[PDB]
Amino acid sequence: SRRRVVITGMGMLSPLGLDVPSSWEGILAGRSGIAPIEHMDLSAYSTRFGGSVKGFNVEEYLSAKEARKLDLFIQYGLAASFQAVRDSGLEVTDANRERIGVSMGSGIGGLTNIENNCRSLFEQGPRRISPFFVPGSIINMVSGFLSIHLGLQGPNYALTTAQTTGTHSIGMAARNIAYGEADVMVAGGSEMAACGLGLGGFGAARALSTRNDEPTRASRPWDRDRDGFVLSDGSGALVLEELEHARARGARIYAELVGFGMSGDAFHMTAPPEDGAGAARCMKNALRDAGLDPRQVDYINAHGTSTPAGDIAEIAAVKSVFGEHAHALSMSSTKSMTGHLLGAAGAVEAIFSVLALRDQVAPPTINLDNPDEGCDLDLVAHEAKPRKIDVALSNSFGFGGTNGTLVFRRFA
Amino acid sequence: SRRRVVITGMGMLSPLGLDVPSSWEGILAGRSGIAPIEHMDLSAYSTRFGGSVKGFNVEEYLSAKEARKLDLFIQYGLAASFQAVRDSGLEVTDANRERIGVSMGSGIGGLTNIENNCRSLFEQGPRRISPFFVPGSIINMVSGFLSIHLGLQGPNYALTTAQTTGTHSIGMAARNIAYGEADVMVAGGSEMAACGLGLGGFGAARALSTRNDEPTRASRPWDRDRDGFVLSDGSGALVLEELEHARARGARIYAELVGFGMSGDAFHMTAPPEDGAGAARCMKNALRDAGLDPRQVDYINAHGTSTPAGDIAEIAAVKSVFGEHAHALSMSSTKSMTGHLLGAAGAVEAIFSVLALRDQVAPPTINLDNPDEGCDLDLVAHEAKPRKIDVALSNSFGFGGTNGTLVFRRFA
Ligand SMILES: Cc1cc2cc(C(=O)O)c(Cl)cc2[nH]1
Ligand SMILES: Cc1cc2cc(C(=O)O)c(Cl)cc2[nH]1
Ligand SMILES: Cc1cc2cc(C(=O)O)c(Cl)cc2[nH]1
Repeated sequence: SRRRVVITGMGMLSPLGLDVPSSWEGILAGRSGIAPIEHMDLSAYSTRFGGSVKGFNVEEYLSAKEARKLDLFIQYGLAASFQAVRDSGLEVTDANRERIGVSMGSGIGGLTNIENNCRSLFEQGPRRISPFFVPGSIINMVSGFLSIHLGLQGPNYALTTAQTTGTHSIGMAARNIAYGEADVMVAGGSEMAACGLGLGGFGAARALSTRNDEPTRASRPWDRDRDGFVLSDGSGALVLEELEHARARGARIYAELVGFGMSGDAFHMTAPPEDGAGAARCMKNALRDAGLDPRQVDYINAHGTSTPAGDIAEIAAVKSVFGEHAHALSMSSTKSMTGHLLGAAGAVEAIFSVLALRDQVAPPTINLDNPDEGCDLDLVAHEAKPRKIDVALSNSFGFGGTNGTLVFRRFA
Repeated sequence: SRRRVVITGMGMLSPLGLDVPSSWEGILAGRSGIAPIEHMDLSAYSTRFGGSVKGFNVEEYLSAKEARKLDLFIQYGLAASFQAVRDSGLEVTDANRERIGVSMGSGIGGLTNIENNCRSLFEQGPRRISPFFVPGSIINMVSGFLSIHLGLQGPNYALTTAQTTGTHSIGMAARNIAYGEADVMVAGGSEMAACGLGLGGFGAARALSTRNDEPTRASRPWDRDRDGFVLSDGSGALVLEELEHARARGARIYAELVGFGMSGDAFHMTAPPEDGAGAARCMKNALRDAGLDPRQVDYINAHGTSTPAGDIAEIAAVKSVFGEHAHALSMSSTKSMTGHLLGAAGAVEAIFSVLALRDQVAPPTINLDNPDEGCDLDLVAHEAKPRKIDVALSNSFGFGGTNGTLVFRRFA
């Protein structure tokens, strides 16, 4: 009844690479992108490391002058978006531009821009605030600037669901296409919260790993010595496309997006319920949306943020949804390597789930030296595992109990 | 198949009142809610007035202790949301809680809280950043906190499309219900951008009226002496409900939501095109979505922000869409009275459009003393106009060239 939705283009900035192939090579190699932060004085901070984008040149995408108008999170979102559109080979024309939209989100948006303009405001007064402060800092300006640059006149919006943003953005973009509002959507997320406010904010909540002595070992999902998440920056974008449209132009199809689930925990502002009941409802919703039996799932890209409560809740949710099959599927947290890109986490992890299908390899959970009590599933400890993957699930859970699941399948 | 969506509950904080009835009374009376700002010293600012929420008591909704953790935009969004849910008479149960979701958005979210924590960080150090900085400031936490307080386990997300947020939030929530992801959604927007960075930021862009001597006269959509928008605070929430679900429980139905349009201008970061081409595309999309002859439109709640370029572009768009019928419909800007609530604008204006249907009256455009060149439509200058309204359209246009239109009609 609804139209089928396929992935024809992907783009990324991550702590592992300035594009998808370099990032994916890092993932399959078990490489960490976590390092002491260099771009700011963290002397007063209990966490002094994170996943930075290393060597990003915005001038490959924008003039210096246009880039100066935009927070880093918008620059990162545009870079991933331009990559994804180029990767798709899509030609935007007068005939189709009304059928091509964009939904690129962020969890936290323009903290670095706000910090910089704050400094000017407090030291000199409001006369020193940039004229571009508002349009250069608001979360919908990845969608806005991408649409202006490429001439996209389809649905133009942005989601902000904290750490679930990238997953929800991709899922709702798939709905736009499936139910006929667009033929193509650029969807995903971007984040740059490695500023005083980001590290300070999460630090004040005591939510961050403080393993400053061994940053590459800090992100250790399901390991008994985990002590909170690692803050990371970057972006992921997918070109989502109606199947008939993709086939008509001879698009290379990476995978099909067959399922999208949402749920609210309705439990706590930041903490998940012990049994992951909302995450379980969300995964079941995604599987029902895809018309799939739980036993058809081969690979789960976990939320797996390396928090004591979250990692255990996620094991409980998977055990509830999949029963005995929980022991047959493979589940890994690529955040073991990338850290937590917050709003961009679901976008880069959708891409890793699609590449898991393409290459038939489950990425590793690195740092899983001593699995905690009840963490007895195949969590792909230490090393990439070649295996059969017909169906891959990507999970994101966020503040406010907001849950999202995407289900991808090999394209037949 | 596409299910019908009705409005069964509404809630509001505005510069005209602390609920819908008091706000609507102010609208039909031609009252201004614009006044010199009292909550901060604006002596260094070019604009020193706006639409404040006057006498808001968060303790009518939340404990003092919980409220201290939450930016005003979250307090305002929860107040509107609790009002809307109470107004709907809906009882949340184990049987329906997975089918009730929330999409309450904001254009900039917790700017006041971020500014205050900025000041703590720069003046005193990161040890003075609030532990509640992130959950108290990020845009998705209206949806989060509402779901926690009421036990809502359905789709839980937030849109952020600058000044189009409230319109998009309602439209996409309607799609969730229409296509079966939920039976009920609480949808709308909230904004509190009246801090140094908000007033300073819009001020630096020269986007604000500087009529400090006569604040109640500053917002004058389509008047030749207009000189930019008036910044306003508050919130709107609607309970959207599947028609058969509403009928089954004997719900009071205000109106049906029959049409939703989106488009991108793909033109400029902040400015609309002179001919309002994107706004015209958006309205035509919404009218086709509603299965309507454009001649069925009786009343348009305009974007009408009181900017020289914006107001004219909107006249051009309406003339392009409606042709001769442009002279039969009534169009007014309630922003003449409320100012521009930014992300909440579309939410409060959806409510005013629904009440225009209920009471068969077009709200006035106050301050329209001397209509500009080509502003020769029925703009309901000065005084409310009783008239036949079967179909009401609400328009929102925003930064990034984002456009949204909602189409409401009387329900028997
Ligand atoms: C289940 C479902 C269908 C759907 C359609 C649209 C649309 O664009 O028409 C949107 Cl936004 C969200 C949706 N969610
Ligand atoms: C099942 C589940 C795990 C989890 C972890 C986090 C986190 O702290 O990263 C959050 Cl927000 C929600 C979660 N829900
Ligand atoms: C047709 C149209 C009028 C308009 C006004 C504004 C504004 O500046 O308030 C914006 Cl962002 C977009 C607009 N699009």
